Amino acid sequence: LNGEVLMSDSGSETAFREIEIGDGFLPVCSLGPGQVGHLNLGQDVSSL
Amino acid sequence: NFDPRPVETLNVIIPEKLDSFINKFAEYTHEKWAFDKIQNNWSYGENVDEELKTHPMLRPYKTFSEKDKEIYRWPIKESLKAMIAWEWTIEKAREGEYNPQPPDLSGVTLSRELQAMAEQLAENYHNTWGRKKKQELEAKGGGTHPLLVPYDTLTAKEKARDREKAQELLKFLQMNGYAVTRGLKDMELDTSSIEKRFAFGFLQQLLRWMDISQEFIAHLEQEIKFFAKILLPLINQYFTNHCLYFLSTPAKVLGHASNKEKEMITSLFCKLAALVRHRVSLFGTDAPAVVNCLHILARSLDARTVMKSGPEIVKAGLRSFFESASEDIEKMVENLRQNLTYTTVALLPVLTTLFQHIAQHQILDDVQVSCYRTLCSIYSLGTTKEKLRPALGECLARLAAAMPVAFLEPQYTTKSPRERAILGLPNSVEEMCPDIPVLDRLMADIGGLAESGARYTEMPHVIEITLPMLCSYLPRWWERGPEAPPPALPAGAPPPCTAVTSDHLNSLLGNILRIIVNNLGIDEATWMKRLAVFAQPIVSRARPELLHSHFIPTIGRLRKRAGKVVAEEEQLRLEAKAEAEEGELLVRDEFSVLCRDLYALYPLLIRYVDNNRAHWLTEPNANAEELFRMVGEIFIYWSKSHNFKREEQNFVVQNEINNMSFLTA
Repeated sequence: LNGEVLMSDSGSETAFREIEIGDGFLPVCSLGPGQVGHLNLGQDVSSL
Repeated sequence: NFDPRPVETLNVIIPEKLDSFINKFAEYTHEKWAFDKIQNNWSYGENVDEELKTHPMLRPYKTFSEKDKEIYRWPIKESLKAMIAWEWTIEKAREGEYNPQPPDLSGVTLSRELQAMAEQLAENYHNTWGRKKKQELEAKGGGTHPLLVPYDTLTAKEKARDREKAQELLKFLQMNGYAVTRGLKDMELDTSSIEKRFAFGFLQQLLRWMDISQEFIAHLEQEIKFFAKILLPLINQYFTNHCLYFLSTPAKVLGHASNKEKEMITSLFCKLAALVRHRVSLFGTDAPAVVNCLHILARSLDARTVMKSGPEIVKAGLRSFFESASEDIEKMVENLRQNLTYTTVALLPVLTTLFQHIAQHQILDDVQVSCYRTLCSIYSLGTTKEKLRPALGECLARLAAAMPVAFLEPQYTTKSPRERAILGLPNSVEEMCPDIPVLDRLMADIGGLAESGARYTEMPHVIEITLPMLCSYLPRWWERGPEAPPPALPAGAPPPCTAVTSDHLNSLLGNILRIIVNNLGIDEATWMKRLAVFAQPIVSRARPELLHSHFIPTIGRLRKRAGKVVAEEEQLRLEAKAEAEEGELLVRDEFSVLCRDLYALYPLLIRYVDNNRAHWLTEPNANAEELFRMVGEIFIYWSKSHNFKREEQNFVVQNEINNMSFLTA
């Protein structure tokens, strides 16, 4: 979230249990009603 | 078990009015059946079958026989006769001798009392029908019993038939003014907030048996042991599992609990305190059970608001119990340097009670004077001499954190008029406490003591009572300081009583660092571990300017010590021998001691490593190079000794700790 890894209940670097590749991966974003978001995919050093 | 009373049914004589009524009812039923038959177009036929839909019934009933008339003479009259014979609730209606629309009745809500009466009537009808069915089965000989179905889980056929009968009765009782209702109850208290749950009745009944048990406390001069063995684990597991529903008031649930739950909890606390007192050795067999129950109640001591609606009641009992505890503490501190077992090896749960509960924002003069009296009693001839010190420190930290005003310096705001008008202690701080000085003098004395840099020795009466107290005191009022930005206008509007700044935090950090580096590892030193455990957030408001002086000498000394011990171990061992084995086990013990001290000292330095890593991410300096060199040196020293790893694993196993303090969160 902000310079810190989000801690889980277990207390370690929790992942999604070795996701099989299958076809590949792709960044997916969602948005609810009445919400404003900014998707910064990153094209330059100043973007990050 | 259930023995019904058989009321006479055939011995009575039917009156003329009842005969006229049943004749009219039979005529109406025949007319309705004829109307239904002519509406559904049931034609005649030469035989009765189902594939032709033929049933000849449109004929007068005066020419029929008694056998055919008996099956229809009493279709509903049996239930009415049973109701008028069993229940003696006969109403007094009468003395003896162009296209309107139907109204809407489902729009309005259904009364709880009416629904309860309807459910009771349905249950009575079902039970009585089952009674006729059992009687008929017994008369016919018996056999299978497929009707053994609970009323709450009845079959669909019965759940439709009873509803059809109820709606038929409702539509037939609309006229002639028929209405039967026998009940007197209110749903605003019995099934709304308090008595709706079974918890209130459980609390009342357990209070009843507790009072019954207390009625013969002085009987020793069977039943109580069995009662305790039944109730204590059950109530303990009830508190352990079911504890979220009693967190706060039902208006802010999720936690539905009124003042009755808090009153019951306080009564349970008073009852267990009473059982602890009086006789102790008699109840020594259940002493671990009593201690566990006290721990569970302390961990579940919600302590909801009571004085807002109830006039204290239990407040006087709590004050008396606290006064008795203070008197007992004074007695021990006087005679040391029936309740001996409880006051020696069972006061730790008492000092631990509600220690971690009331610690956030979420507090009275009586508690303040009680903790002042206990502190004065402990400080009076408390030296020399019990294994009673972490509990005292926890109680001191809890009493300090839960303070309406500043309890260290008089610079009260919410004082009571009885402190000046009634015979009591003065409202001042320095005069009331002869051994607690002002905050400035106390911090100056602490800094002077820390500046000495003496050895550890034992001295278990100054550091372990002073350092945890200030370490739990300063962060609590750091956010309420006159210089710190308050989160509200009312906080800054009132005159502040405390005075904490960055220099006090720097002095605290320097004193802690000095007391850690002064404790040389040659034996067991649990004081540093206790101090580190009792105050985890001591770096929440750190000042990162003296980082070189804090860390470079310490890491240099640590690396030098590790190098010299590993070199000495290699030189003494070299080969394998009995003397080499003795030296190896001595070095292993030294490594275990150093590892325990390091386990004590990690959380602060790890938090500071996270902090200054964030600072270097924002703005770097010339510290990462030497930090990385130190990390590499210590980890290669650790990796170049398998015996060190084995000793560390053995110490971790023998510690029996989950090491959950590193993740914090």
